[PDB]
Amino acid sequence: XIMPPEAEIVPLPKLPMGALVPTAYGYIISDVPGETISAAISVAIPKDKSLCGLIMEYEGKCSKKEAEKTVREMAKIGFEMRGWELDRIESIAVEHTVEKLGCAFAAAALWYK
Amino acid sequence: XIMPPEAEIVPLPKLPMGALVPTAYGYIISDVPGETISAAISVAIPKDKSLCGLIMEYEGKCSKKEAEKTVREMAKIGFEMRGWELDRIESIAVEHTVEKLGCAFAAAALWYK
Amino acid sequence: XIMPPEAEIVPLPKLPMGALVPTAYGYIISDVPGETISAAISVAIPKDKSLCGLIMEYEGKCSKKEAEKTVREMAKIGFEMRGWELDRIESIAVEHTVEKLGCAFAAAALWYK
Amino acid sequence: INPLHAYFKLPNTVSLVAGSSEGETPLNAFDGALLNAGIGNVNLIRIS
Amino acid sequence: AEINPLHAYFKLPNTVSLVAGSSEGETPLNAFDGALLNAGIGNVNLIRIS
Amino acid sequence: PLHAYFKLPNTVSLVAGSSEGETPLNAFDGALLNAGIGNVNLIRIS
Ligand SMILES: N=C(N)NCCCCN
Ligand SMILES: N=C(N)NCCCCN
Ligand SMILES: N=C(N)NCCCCN
Repeated sequence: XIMPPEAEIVPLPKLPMGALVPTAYGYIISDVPGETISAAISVAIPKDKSLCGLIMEYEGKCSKKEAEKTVREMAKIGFEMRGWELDRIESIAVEHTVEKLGCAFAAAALWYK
Repeated sequence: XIMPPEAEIVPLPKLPMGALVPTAYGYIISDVPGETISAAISVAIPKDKSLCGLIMEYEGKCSKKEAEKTVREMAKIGFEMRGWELDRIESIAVEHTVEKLGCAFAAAALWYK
Repeated sequence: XIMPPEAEIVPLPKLPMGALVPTAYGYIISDVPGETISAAISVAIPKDKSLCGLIMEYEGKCSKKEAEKTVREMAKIGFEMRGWELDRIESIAVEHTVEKLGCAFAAAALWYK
Repeated sequence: INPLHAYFKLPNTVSLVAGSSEGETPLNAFDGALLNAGIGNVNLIRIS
Repeated sequence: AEINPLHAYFKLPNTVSLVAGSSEGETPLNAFDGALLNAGIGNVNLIRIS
Repeated sequence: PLHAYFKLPNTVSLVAGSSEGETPLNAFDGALLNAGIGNVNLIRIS
């Protein structure tokens, strides 16, 4: 997940080493050579600013585009369940092709400005 | 889990959206139509008020009744291992019959007066 | 995980009951009679104190010695990946021979002094 | 004396909630259960 | 003095302690609970870090 | 401020990364590093 009301999506700040950062994340690890794995994160933003944003996570043995498409739909669904007016959805995705043992990771880090 | 000493079990407060709430919980997800899943949460409160309360969680493919019975006993056992006198055990449970894909969830949320 | 820069390794202090303790841990549970289960934790300390330490955990169906060896190699690898000078590695491990249902647990608890 | 900086100290209340829900994906069902429980709009920090 | 590390984000831990324990139990959670006690950290709320 | 005021997070940052590793944990650590958040303690939210 949940983006607090009036929080802003900004590029990753300079975080003190060892800081305890509340983070919503999705990850997947595979030891199968040649297997493509992906992780994605989406943040649904409300039209009503007094409401909170919704953060969804996704991971699976698929492509980056499929993962991003899936995670954005999940965020959409979250807003429909709440009956809230959706402003837009921000997202990020990554895919990895396992050489021997690999991990794909996507996250939404919450911090303080 | 652990309810801090002198903390009180109260109805859910009006929580600020997006708050980082320390929560002990149990959940179960099932995609088997017709299957009954349940989740329960219990808190054993000590007679000696200088001691802490013990929070236990349970989830499974059983009824609300069985889930609540199981979690209340788990809390009691926790006290038995510690050698602490029991005041009472408070708990709640929930059951859900899957239609397509469902989730049963129970939690103990820690917050402030 | 990450041991904050300049943090000191100390024997576990007296913690207030119900305290919210940031902890890195590994645990494994087994209900197979006679099966030996182990959990281990390691903390790689940098030579340059302005850098942070790396906490690694491991659990498995093996001996206490193999668990500790594995967890110590993992911390070493984390420092090699960063290209940082490693001062030393502190570690702890525990093993449990299941009777009916047992749990092995190892942790690195971050606290204040 | 009225305590200040209470939120920076240890929590002093516990609330038991529970809920269930259907969902199009496991995460959406989980989100729905939280909503049905009354805590769908806060960040849960799992304590053990 | 009490402190909620999730709220006091500006105050980082400056200490680290290694503990370990094991235990038998009637349920998986009870066994886990017993291992924490055997470890000496059984009556606190562990916030798992990753 | 001379008196610390309690506040909820007010920034959200989206990062992503991937990595190869000798073990699952080392691969995960590598992905965090590749994502630019490998040297902080992540408190997973749910
Ligand atoms: N007592 C503990 N700290 N842990 C055991 C119970 C964890 C899930 N409520
Ligand atoms: N609404 C919540 N706080 N959680 C449910 C969704 C969690 C997505 N990481
Ligand atoms: N770099 C991190 N924050 N984590 C990677 C290692 C995680 C061990 N619990």
